[PDB]
Order: sequence, then C-alpha cells, then structure tokens
Amino acid sequence: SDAVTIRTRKVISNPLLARKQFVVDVLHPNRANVSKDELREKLAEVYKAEKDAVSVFGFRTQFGGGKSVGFGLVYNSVAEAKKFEPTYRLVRYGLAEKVEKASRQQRKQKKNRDKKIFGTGKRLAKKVARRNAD
Amino acid sequence: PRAPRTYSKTYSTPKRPYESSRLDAELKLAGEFGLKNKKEIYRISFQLSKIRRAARDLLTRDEKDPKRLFEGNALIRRLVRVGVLSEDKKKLDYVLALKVEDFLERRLQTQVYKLGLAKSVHHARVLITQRHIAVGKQIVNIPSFMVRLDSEKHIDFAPTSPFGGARPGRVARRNAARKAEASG
Amino acid sequence: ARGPKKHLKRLAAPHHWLLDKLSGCYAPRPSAGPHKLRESLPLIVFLRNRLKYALNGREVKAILMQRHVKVDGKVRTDTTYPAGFMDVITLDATNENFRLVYDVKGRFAVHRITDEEASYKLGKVKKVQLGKKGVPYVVTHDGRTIRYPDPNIKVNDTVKIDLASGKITDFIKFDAGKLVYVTGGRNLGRIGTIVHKERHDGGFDLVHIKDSLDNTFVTRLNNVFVIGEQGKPYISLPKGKGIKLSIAEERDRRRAQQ
Amino acid sequence: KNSRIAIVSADKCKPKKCRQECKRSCPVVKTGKLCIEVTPTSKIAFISEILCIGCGICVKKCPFDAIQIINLPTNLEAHVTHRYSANSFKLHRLPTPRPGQVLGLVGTNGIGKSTALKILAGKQKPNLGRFDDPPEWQEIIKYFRGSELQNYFTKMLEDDIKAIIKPQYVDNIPRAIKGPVQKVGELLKLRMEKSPEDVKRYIKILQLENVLKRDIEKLSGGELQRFAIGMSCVQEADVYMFDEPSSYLDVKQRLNAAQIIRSLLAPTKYVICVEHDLSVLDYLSDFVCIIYGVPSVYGVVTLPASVREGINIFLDGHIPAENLRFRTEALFSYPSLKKTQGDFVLNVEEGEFSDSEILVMMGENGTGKTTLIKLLAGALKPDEGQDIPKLNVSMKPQKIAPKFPGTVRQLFFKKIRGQFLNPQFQTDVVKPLRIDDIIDQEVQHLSGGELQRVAIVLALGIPADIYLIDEPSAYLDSEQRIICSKVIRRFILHNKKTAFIVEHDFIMATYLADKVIVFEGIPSKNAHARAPESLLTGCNRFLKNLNVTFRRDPNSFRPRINKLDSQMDKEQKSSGNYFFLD
RNA sequence: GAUGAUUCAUAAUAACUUUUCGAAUCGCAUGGCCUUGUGCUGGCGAUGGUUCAUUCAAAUUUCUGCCCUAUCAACUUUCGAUGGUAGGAUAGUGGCCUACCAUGGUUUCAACGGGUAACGGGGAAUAAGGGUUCGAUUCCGGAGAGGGAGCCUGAGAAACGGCUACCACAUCCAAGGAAGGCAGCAGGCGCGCAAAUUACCCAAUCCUAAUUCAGGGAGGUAGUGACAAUAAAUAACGAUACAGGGCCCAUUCGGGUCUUGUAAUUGGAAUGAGUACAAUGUAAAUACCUUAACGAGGAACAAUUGGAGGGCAAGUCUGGUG
RNA sequence: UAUCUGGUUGAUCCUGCCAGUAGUCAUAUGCUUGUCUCAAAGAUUAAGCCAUGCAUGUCUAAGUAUAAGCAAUUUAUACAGUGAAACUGCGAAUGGCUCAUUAAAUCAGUUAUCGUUUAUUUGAUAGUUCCUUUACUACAUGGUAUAACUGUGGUAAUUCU
Ligand SMILES: Nc1ncnc2c1ncn2[C@@H]1O[C@H](COP(=O)(O)OP(=O)(O)O)[C@@H](O)[C@H]1O
Ligand code: SF4
Ligand code: SF4
Ligand SMILES: [Mg+2]
Ligand SMILES: [Mg+2]
Ligand SMILES: [Mg+2]
Ligand SMILES: [Mg+2]
Ligand SMILES: [Mg+2]
Ligand SMILES: [Mg+2]
Ligand SMILES: [Mg+2]
Ligand SMILES: [Mg+2]
Ligand SMILES: [Mg+2]
Ligand SMILES: [Mg+2]
Ligand SMILES: [Mg+2]
Ligand SMILES: [Mg+2]
Ligand SMILES: [Mg+2]
Ligand SMILES: [Mg+2]
Ligand SMILES: [Mg+2]
Ligand SMILES: [Mg+2]
Ligand SMILES: [Mg+2]
Ligand SMILES: [Mg+2]
Ligand SMILES: [Mg+2]
Ligand SMILES: [Mg+2]
Ligand SMILES: [Mg+2]
Repeated sequence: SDAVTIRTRKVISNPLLARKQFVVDVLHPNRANVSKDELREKLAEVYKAEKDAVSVFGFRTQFGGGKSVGFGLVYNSVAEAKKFEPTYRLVRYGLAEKVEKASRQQRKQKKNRDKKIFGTGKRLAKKVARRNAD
Repeated sequence: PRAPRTYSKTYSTPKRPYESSRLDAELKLAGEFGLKNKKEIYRISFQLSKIRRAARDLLTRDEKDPKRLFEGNALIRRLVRVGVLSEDKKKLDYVLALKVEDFLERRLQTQVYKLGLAKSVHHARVLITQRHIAVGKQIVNIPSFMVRLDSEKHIDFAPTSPFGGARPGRVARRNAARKAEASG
Repeated sequence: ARGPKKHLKRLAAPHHWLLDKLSGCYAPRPSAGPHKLRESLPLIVFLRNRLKYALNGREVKAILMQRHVKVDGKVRTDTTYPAGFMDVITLDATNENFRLVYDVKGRFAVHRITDEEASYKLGKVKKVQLGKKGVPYVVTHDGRTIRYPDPNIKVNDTVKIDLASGKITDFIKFDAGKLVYVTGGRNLGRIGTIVHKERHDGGFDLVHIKDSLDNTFVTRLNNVFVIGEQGKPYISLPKGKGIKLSIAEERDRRRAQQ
Repeated sequence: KNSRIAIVSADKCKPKKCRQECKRSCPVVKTGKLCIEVTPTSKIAFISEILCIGCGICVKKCPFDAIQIINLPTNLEAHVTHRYSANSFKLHRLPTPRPGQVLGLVGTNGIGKSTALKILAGKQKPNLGRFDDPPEWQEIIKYFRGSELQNYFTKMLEDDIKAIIKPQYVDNIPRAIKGPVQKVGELLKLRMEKSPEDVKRYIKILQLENVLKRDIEKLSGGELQRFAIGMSCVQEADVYMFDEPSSYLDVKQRLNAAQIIRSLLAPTKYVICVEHDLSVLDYLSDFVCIIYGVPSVYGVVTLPASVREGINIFLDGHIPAENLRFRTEALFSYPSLKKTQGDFVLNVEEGEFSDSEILVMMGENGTGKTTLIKLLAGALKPDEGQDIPKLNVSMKPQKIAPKFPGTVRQLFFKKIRGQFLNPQFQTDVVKPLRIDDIIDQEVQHLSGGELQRVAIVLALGIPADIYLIDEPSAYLDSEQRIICSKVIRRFILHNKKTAFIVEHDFIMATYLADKVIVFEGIPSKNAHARAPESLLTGCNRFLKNLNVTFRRDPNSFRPRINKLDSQMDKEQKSSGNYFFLD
C-alpha cells in the first residue's frame, strides 16, 4: 500500500435513488491495483456512512499503471442500499446470498414438460400408479 | 442487429510497383527516420494527400468565404499545433508545399532522438517500444505518436522504469543475485 | 405488416435524443400519449441520458415506481411516456421543476424553472369546433380538450392552461409583432417576432420571422408557436434565448470562455 | 470424408425407357471399367459397390430420381475421443447424456458401447487419441467447448455429479467381496443408502426375497444379474449406467428389469444404458443411440432418435439422419423322475427325449433348469437311485471359467482339431462366425462376449453321445444371435444328435425349438418338470404361465410383446393362441 | 362556428330498432353530523364503459422517376376491356361485382410481348472533370413460411412456433388409426469453389404481461474465424582487431584524433512473446489494462511469399539437362 | 491521387487489339503466421430436406381461492399471510429469418382522405331506463352454471379425452 489518494469527482446527490454517485480516481504508484473492498473501507471513512452502504464498480486501470478510475455510490443507509442496489453486487459484497438455481435449459425443459399437462396432474399420476399393475 | 463499426484504411500503395527513383527515395526516408517497412511512408503520404485535397478544395473557393475561413483556420491550426507547419507560414498555400519529412520529424522516435535521450533512431525505437518513455506522466510505446509541440517539454523517462529509477530490471537483478551468491 | 409495431431500433430513433449508436440494438419506443413519437422525449431518456439520475432503465423504473417524478402534475409511472414540448416535469425530491423547451441547436434542454412557473403551461390550439349538445371546445397541441372556451380563440393561438384545473387563464392571439417559438423544421429552437403571414390557400401557409439580431427566416405555420408579445415572453426562455450564432461566432465565443 | 456410393432404387428405375443416361455419364465407365452394367432389355441398372468413386454425376443425369448417393463407414482420423493404445481400438464420438430420460446404446458387441459408459462415468478419462501423453482435465474440457459435455465434465471435477456403472461382467463380481466371504443381504444392508419403506421396495420388485440369505458364490448367472442391478439401484447417484441388463433373465424378469430402471428417473437424474434385446428396449428407453464401425477397430456414435424411429432404423440398417448405410439388417428314454436338495424339489416327469431333432428346454429363474442338465451329465444324482448313466455329454457351463494360459489356435489343437474336414463339418460352421479373428488373442483377455462364442464352438466339437448347449444367448449381439442359431441348426442336422438348449430368451428359442420341455412350478421353491411337448403347445403353456402375449409384426415378422391390458392381448387369451408362426 | 371549398360541425322535427350504452365490480383509509339507528353522509385509488378529440397505426391515393430486347408493331374488349346510370358488397372510395347502355382505352415520346444468373431505397467500389459497375446482407419499405386455396379468433392476420382441404414429401402403428412443416437459434444431410458452438445469461439494450419482481436463442457473453480494418516485436549499445580526410605535426610510407562500415573478438545492460500469485474485469468467468515470481541472445524465442532477359526492382555467376 | 509500358517490320510512322500495371465492406484457394484493438460469417448452387432441444407467455394493496398446499396466529366464526392449478383478462399480428415471386409492380421523394377503420395511450364526456312506468319486484344488491377438484374409465399411441 503506497498512498492510494482516493479522490471522488463529479459528485451529485441523487435523492430519487437515495444515494450519492461519483467517479472515483485512485492514484496507486508502486502497486498493481487497489481492491474494491479496501476502496469501500476508505470511502466509508471519507463519507462516514458505513461500509455496507458504499458500492464500487467500473475500474479500468490506466495504461502504464499508476492510476485506475471507477464509479462509486454511497447510500443513505444500508436499508436503502439493500433496496436499490442490484443483487449481483449485493452478493459480491456478501450482503445477499447467491440463490442456487437450475440451469436455464433445465428450467426451459421443465416448463415445456409442464405445458403438456392440464391441471394438477394428480389424476394422470394415480393412473400410472394404478397401471403399474398393467 | 447493432450499428456497424466504421473503419477506414490508412495508407495506399503507389501505382507503379518497381521504379528505381521512388525506391531509393523511400529507402533514404526509412534509413534516416528508422522505419520498418514502406507502409509507414505510404501512411504519411496518404495523410498528406488528404490534407492537400482539403486545401485544394478550399483554395478554389474565393476568399472571405465562410467555409474557407472556418475550415482553413481549423486545418492550419491543427497543423501548427502538431508542429508540422511553422509559426510564420500560416496561409493555406504553405499547407500545399508540405512534404512527408515535415510529418516524419514529429514522430516520437525522432523526437526522442533529437532530445538526446536515445543516441540513435533505432535506440529511440526500442526505448519507446520497451516502455522507458513518458510524454506526459503517461507511458507511450507507440513510435508514431506525433507530439504536439507543448508536449515536447515533457518527454522524459518513465517513473516506473529503470533509467527513471527505483528498481533495476531482470538481467541486472540476476547478475546481482549471482554476485551475492558468490559472496554468500 | 399485420399490426402495430412495438419496437424501435437504434439508428431509427429521433436524432435529438442524442443516443449513442453503440450500447444496444434498440431505443426506447415512446408509448402512445399526448405527443407524436418523433417530437417527444420519453422519461427514460430524460432521467437517464439528460439528468444522469440513473444509470440503467432498471434504475429509471425504480425512480418511477415510488411516484417521485410527475409530469404536468400527474404522476405517470411509465418508462416511455412521451413528454413533449412545454410539459412541466416535477421532481419533488430535490423540489425541481423542468420545462421541456428546445435549445437553438434543436434538442430538448434541461430548463430548470421556479415553483410559481410550474403551475402552468402554454398550448397552441389545433382546432376549435362544436362538440355534442352544442358545447364548443379547443384542442391544444398536446391533445388536451378544453370545453367552453372564449369565442375569440381561433386556431394558431396560445392559451395558458392551469395544470391544477384544466382551465384557461388567458390567451395570446396571432398577428404581427408576436413573439414565437419555432418547434419543427430547420429553424427549430429559434425565437423571433412575426413580421407577416402568407395566405397560400390550398396548403402550407408560410410566416416570416426575425430574431433580435435582425436575421430573418421563414417557416411553415405548422412549426410556429406564439409565446407572447415582443419584449416579455409568457414563459422563461432557456440560455441562449434562441439566437442562432453561426459556427464562426460560436468558436469565437468558445475561445472567449476556455 | 466417408466413402460415398451410388445406389439405384428398384422403384422408379425403368431401363426400357431411360436411354441409359446413367451409364453414358459415369467417368469410371469411360475409363473402361464396368461400373454400371445396364442394357435396354434389363430389369434394373446395376452399380458396382467397389467400382464407384461416388462423384454423383449419375444422380444428376437420370430422367428419374432413381440414383442416390449414400455414405459408408470408414476410418476417419478425426474427432477422436479415445485410443486405448497404438494400433488399438478408436472411439470417435461421445454420446450426450440427457436428463430425466433413458438413452439406449445399440450396436454390435465390440464396438465401444461399454467404452462410452466408462468415459461418461469418469472411470476412463479420455485421451483424445493421445495414449503416449494423456491430456489432463483442463485440456479435455477445452476440447469439449461449445457442447453440453463441457459443463457436464466440469461438474464431475467439482464433485457435483455422482455416477455409478452396473458392470457388464456378472462373473467378476463374486470374486471380489467386501470381506473374505459374505451372504447377499449384508452387502445390501450397509450400502442401502435409502430408507427401505419410503422409496419403492426394489427387493420386492427385483425378486430377491429368498436369495437374501444365500451366500453370493452359490448363485447362478440368472440370479446374480438381478443382484447386480440391486446394488446400483440402492445407490444414491446423479447418473446411472446399466451395462447389458437383459443377460441371464427370462421374459417376466426382463419386463420387471425394464420397470426398475425407469423408476430411478428424476429431473436431476441421468440414466443411460446399453441394451441388446430389441423387445425390452421398447419399454426401457426414451431415446436410442446407434453405434457403428468395424468391431475392435473403430466405432462412431450417431445422433439420437426416438425409440420407435430409432429401433426401426437399426433393423433397417440405414440411418437417414446421417446419410450412411451401416449394413446390419436383421431378418432315448431317460426317466430320472426326481432330484432334491431337500429345499428345492425338482421332481422330473417322464420324457421321450427324441432322436436327432433339436429341442429347447426352458424354465424360469429360480425354477432350477441347470439341475436337469446337471442330471443328464450324471452329476447331481437322485437320492433314491433310478439314475441312468447311458448318455455321454458335451455340455458347456453357464459360468464359464478360465484356468489356462491358452492362445485360441493352440486350444484348437488341444481338443477340437479332430479331423477338420472341409465340407459341412467344423471348417464350414466357423466361416460365418468371426473366430478367424480371435485365434491370435489370449483366452484370459479375450472378451466376455467373445469368450461365449469360443465356448459355443468349443462345446460343439466333441460329438460324444449328446452335446447339450447351456444358455447360448448371453453376451451376444442381435446379429450374432441370428448367426449363432443358424450355425447350431446347420450342424445339428448333420450329426444325428440332439441338444437341450437352456435359453432365457424367447425369439431364439422359437427359432430353435422342435419339442419343448416346459418347467411350470414356483421359482426358487419346489418345481415340477413335464414332458417334451410339441412346439405350438409348449410355448403357449409357458406363455399362459406368465400372462405375456407376443404379436407377429406384419412387415418384418419381428416378435413384439403386447401391452398387459390391450385389445390384441385380450383377443389372444380368448382365442387361446398366445403365439404365431407355429 | 369553421374551411379555398361541403348536403361540414352542431342543432331541430316526425317516426324506426330486430331495441346499443347509460357501473349487481375490486383495494386501502376509515373520518363528518345527528331526533343514536349498525341512521344519514364522505377521501384516495383500481377496473370497466358511450361518444368526441388525441396518440400509436392502417387502407387506399396524386405527381415524377426503373435494367436489356423491334430475330417483340400493334395490344385490350363473348368470360370488364374504357366510360355512363342504378344497385350490391366493403371500414370506406372505385368495373370491386352485377344489370342495362355506349364504343371506347394504350402505342414509335417504344404500348403489348420476351429476358433478368431482378426485392426497391439509403448506400458500396473505383474514379482530375464527366462517368462505369454493384447493392442477397446491420437502417426504411415490401413479400413469403414446402406449393396452392380457404377461414376462425381478434382492434389488428387471409397468421402458418393458428385451423381446414388438396398436391408433393415424410414419421409412428397393435393396421383400427394418429401426428407433421428450421427462409427463428444451435445442429445434421444434400449441394457445391464456397460460410462457425446442438455452449453461458437476462447483468446491459429494450419488448410483453394483471406487471418495479415473471418471461424473452429479441438481445448480450464467450467459442470458431488470416472476410475486411487499426496499431505494431523478430533486437539495441559498447570496448578491442580490420577498409578511410585535411591537418597537430610542417619530424620522406609515423599516432592517427574528428568520424563510417566489416569481425570463427569479447562484455554487460534492456525488454516482451510466454508462464503465473494477486487484484481488477464480469451476471459468473475468459481475455484486455495493471502486477509479485519466472522468462534471451546465436546449432537460442531462427519471416515468409514471389522473383533476378524485357515490360518491371534485382546476376559480366557455378553445376545439371540438351 | 489529369502518368502509361512490351508485342506486327530488314528498319519507320500509324491504325488497332492482345499483354502488363493499380484497387475491390468481390469471392474462393495455395503457402506462411508472434502480439493489441475491431469485426463479417450457408447470400450465390438447392425459397433443397430435416434427427434433437430451445425460441411466448403473463400477478398487483387492488377479478375469482375451503389446494383435503405451505406458514405463523392472536386483526377478524364469512374471507383476509404466501401461494399450485383453473376460470377470467391481456399478449401471442411485435420481434427474428430469408429474398422465391415481382419491371409502373415494389420502392423513393412529394401529396390526399371534404373517401375510411383504429385495441391501447392522453384529455374531455352519460340526474332521463321503476318499459303499460300505485309494487307487476331485488336494489342495504337478483339467476344459472361450469373449470380446477373428487371419483369411475377407454385407446398401441397425441398437448386425446
Ligand atoms: N480396456 C481396454 N483396453 C484395450 N482395448 C480394449 C479395452 N476394452 C475394449 N477394448 C477393445 O476395443 C473395443 C471396445 O469395445 P468394448 O469396450 O468391448 O464395448 P462393446 O461392448 O461395445 O464392444 C473392444 O472390442 C476391444 O477389442
Ligand atoms: S436412372 Fe438408371 S435405370 Fe433409369 S434410365 Fe437412367 S440409367 Fe437406366
Ligand atoms: S457416382 Fe459416379 S462413379 Fe459412381 S456410378 Fe455414379 S457416375 Fe459412376
Ligand atoms: Mg414502449
Ligand atoms: Mg460391453
Ligand atoms: Mg356506385
Ligand atoms: Mg359504374
Ligand atoms: Mg429473383
Ligand atoms: Mg438470390
Ligand atoms: Mg428488413
Ligand atoms: Mg405474412
Ligand atoms: Mg424448407
Ligand atoms: Mg397460411
Ligand atoms: Mg417454424
Ligand atoms: Mg437452423
Ligand atoms: Mg524464396
Ligand atoms: Mg523460376
Ligand atoms: Mg535461378
Ligand atoms: Mg531492370
Ligand atoms: Mg503485316
Ligand atoms: Mg522481324
Ligand atoms: Mg488489361
Ligand atoms: Mg416483422
Ligand atoms: Mg381516458
């Protein structure tokens, strides 16, 4: 860690989405990048809100190093952050948990399989459970 | 579908392939400026042809004409800004008299050589390409960079390199490793 | 074929929205509303591309569903609701009030207005007739129908509409010496006083118009919107005041402030 | 890159009117060769299979669409999945597992159907045709990019998939036990891995009731197979393989064997199996995958099909999806009168075992068919004498067991060389069978399927008094069954001997039946044998004893089972006629 | 009252109707005033509904403009061809159709026929100026869903991931019967000189729906990809041996400074291609950008493709054939 | 970026063609192939034929819920939370693909509807119906079904019923 000197820029307060949105410019000489979590900690001490109310993304590192430029959001509370931030960024921060899902094809196969049945399907099921005798 | 990406071609080969005068001219240019193929010279003659075509289209227009004034001042301004066109010669007739050595003196390769950080155009080429050069505070490794004549004061070695300091490099650190190995 | 279209490709969208040609195949097709889809501005492109209050259409929908924005005093939680010329847009968080007026480059401007001015709008009457049971009405340029109007109001006049009620406060007639706004065509965005109008029975009445720097031009009567008498307008004009500096004067003015 | 040949259709080729434009056009005919032989009087144009380069010029130059280009199997040197070794068997494609569904593999034995399942299970990681330097999983997955198999193989590395195979070799599994010795049940008990009550009770379905208490080694091949299925079914696994489940099973068990495998199916689960019997596959598989290629040289997996279309393609031998023809179109007194152990009374009943005219002898699984054949060979005597020693037996065990370091051709010297006359004698019978290939190979690492074929030839050799072929249906493909039945038939006319064949199949039985020893009786509890009843009568009795009815296919005469309650099935019980072509 | 203009908007009268519509609907909040009954009264919505206007559209329509061909000079007209009058049908205008009537309508200024390896346009390539050739294909319009024809539902379809029949293919079958339509996305056969993965995802762009939430092979993402297009490595620098100018010298063939290039002469520096912690990237990854650790120097990390009579750069060669 | 050159003769000057020369969001093919960005891609021949899977569905405080579904109560013995099925309502006429047909046809620019249909959106807009009009009655609110469900079944088989 060598003097990352995080500077927020182009700041604008958005009360419609209950946040502040800004471009973050970080100078990190003698160092590869700066990680998003350490960015969030430093921005959390700059705007004094919490860590779980700040969000960063963007972050292309400049050619030749020494600089990366990204986008930040601090929120008005972590409640408002959990109601407006996208879920992929919440599970990236560890605020939500990645719901385990079947794959997209398997869901589509199951939906087309249920398209062929009319109603609950209990009568067809009991008919095959009877005709297991014959 | 999405909007197509525009692209254009940036050079043009000459009409007669084998003519001894033009061959000896382009080899003199390539040797004096440290170029790798004839495509670079064709690129500059294409750019100069486009500039001359715009200036030819404006000089047919009469003077005091609003298009001629606007685009002549803009073209003259871009040429005096990149340093291809001198400060006194600013009259759109000197624009026509330009030639490819005026453009070739402004590349980062020959500027690094003229500032004297290089000792050759070929050393300048490899110094640029191997990232020991920084025109602002930003590394440039493109030899055809066309410095803009207030950037000439700021061409210097990169901070994150040897020759600008703070860590030697792979083969130096290896040789130091061998000599510290022999000491212990 | 076979019915109405529901999509709108990018590169087919109106050019004054200033949507960049990359980042997507589609543009937000304006839904049916008070304005024609070419001379309109959807709330998604106003909230995202002009005010930068959102980064996604998903965020524009998130803004809209908590009933923050309202347009002409009604809430309008629709993503592609066509906001058009002279519409007021109220953002109660930040207590902001915009009016959609053109800048002289021909694009919709971010014209912040005060809270007293957000209480009204102007409308150009498009037809006056008698409805059922002999009740007269006018139809303004954004399709509002107003019953029992003043008998002096003929077509191509401007009526001041109250926007809490739908009532008419006052009205500006159409003759020489009237301040106009050009909404349509090549001269879109310019403000000038009308000098005279050309009869042309059979189609496309022309009107001659000169701005404050005494530059004349002419426009069809379809694209002219009277906004008051010379001197005072009935609304606040945006920055520039519809002057149309040439490109020579424009880079001279840019080299002043640079 | 497949070899292309022009076939001419008998329909819509009319040489009298055609002006023989196919013949004039042909380049190979121009070079001199008689690639197409056709004259105006001729019935049909003939195109030589080996003198056609498959250019396709003839197809364009015909007044009628009588000519058509098809492909032929060939070595491809491309898209290889696996080579065992240098100059070894090559597996080109890999079947794609389908979720929720049964996917059947059909082909000649030795084509790589078993190789596919091991690869899918993870047992045999593919080398993509690099035996010398096998690629690691990182490289295999990148080969599979653009396919469902990439995601499927990635999951296996992450232990997201559990895949179990049911071995095709019944014989190997008794040798290897959890312990030194154990009975059947305690093997099941520890690896039940499923509550007995809540899931459907496979043990009741798989007819394992009595045999929970026997030691594993005593079990015959017939019982053992239903035990092998039971070990796979008790497992909780994401993917389920079943190699050759039909083997050593009678008709009622095979339908139940079809029933058990499908019951495993779930949306998450995968079920893929290689079954040879066509008739069971109707009730076994949603989808059918044909494998083809010269045996033990190369094998190519094809696109799947639905069963009804899939099976009909296999019988036809011409896949239409890929325009190739893979060319497999299917078309005296001895009154022993008792034997006991005290537990399973196989009371025999009198027979006039006929002269020189082949007989089936057909039972059920626990019905103790082998005891009679053990008793015709002198062994397993009756307690209270009345044992006739007259007959001399060339039998062949059901559990054939290798004990010697023998190359085949030397085993040809050791017992069966005999006189080896060229006409109608052991030289003639061998020619259809592919035993000419296997002479070099060692019998110990001769394949199980091929080991059956060597035993069949081995047993037929010594005439003795009576060869008794025991159960020759196992470990043979469909085509090999047709060849084997005829090769038995042609031989057994020439010798004035008889044979009691111990089939658990039915269709080969019906082809190789003149008189039928029936075996009515409870299985795996005291039976009762009967007399060698005549053909129409004897199938029907056994068919009565199971409530199974068979229908004669109109086009191809293939015997297909009926549904348990259906119009034909009801009609044939009422008419009394459970079978046809008597 | 309007329009350039109306038998227009609108109003009135007399009837008509087989009689259209004129709320038996849903959610939150739950007040106000009383002779106190479960009294009267009342907010913000949601859905529906007649008519007009508006918007998204549609259907017709005016003017002008299309490649080659006269080895196409006359074409249309009982079966509508051109017009007239009435009707019918249509959402409406009209030979759109019918009844009666008249004999018209197009054409060398190229009608009518034939051909097109012809969807039209924005546009593309190449051009000093003028042109010539192309446009299946990112946008706009049209048409089609194997070929034809017919129709249901609906605001909107002559709909094909709707139905009906015929014609052509073609599947299953227990022979009774049943089900079909990739010029969607992948993929296969065939054809050929000729063109990619039966992968991941709704994160973005937007669309649909009762709807912020669900869905989307639309669309995005990676794979394949020398179709074109941009930038741009394959070496840079010394020290010493080898082939050169006046001059310090005014010391005849002596150092040669000041350079220019060869070297079976030696030195360190420099760096990416590559590999890889990590972080960034991303829906999750891969890659790019950044970066520890490793990664160079002559048999290593080794650039080809065509040529050397002329046109047209480059042999006053050496073997082979004859 | 307004350029030519080789070949008819014993030599010459011409006519004149052939040949070279440069380009191609023109294709194909051969040889070769390190890096970054960007990118077309079964049009031509066959609008030839298709195994397999997917590509059109949809829920709000706000149409209908006694799932013999899941939850926890404590407002509420009529219901009231979440929520399958099914009915109702919308959507499936947009999108995507291709270029066979088509030569005053399509199309382009420019007009017209005073010659018409228009779901939706947005703005307006409906004291008149006790149809024989003193009750012939329900307007503090009228009648049937029918699905899902439950149960009995047929067919080899279908998104059959
Ligand atoms: N483990 C093995 N090692 C080497 N060769 C084998 C092996 N297994 C089979 N082979 C050879 O390659 C072929 C693979 O087919 P196989 O595994 O027997 O399946 P199938 O039962 O379809 O023949 C066999 O015919 C055999 O000759
Ligand atoms: S298609 Fe064959 S059979 Fe028929 S006319 Fe031609 S050559 Fe003879
Ligand atoms: S495919 Fe060619 S070689 Fe073969 S028969 Fe036809 S024309 Fe002859
Ligand atoms: Mg929209
Ligand atoms: Mg096997
Ligand atoms: Mg008429
Ligand atoms: Mg008429
Ligand atoms: Mg065509
Ligand atoms: Mg075509
Ligand atoms: Mg199109
Ligand atoms: Mg259509
Ligand atoms: Mg087709
Ligand atoms: Mg149709
Ligand atoms: Mg389709
Ligand atoms: Mg396809
Ligand atoms: Mg060469
Ligand atoms: Mg040569
Ligand atoms: Mg040579
Ligand atoms: Mg030369
Ligand atoms: Mg001559
Ligand atoms: Mg001569
Ligand atoms: Mg030429
Ligand atoms: Mg469409
Ligand atoms: Mg409304």
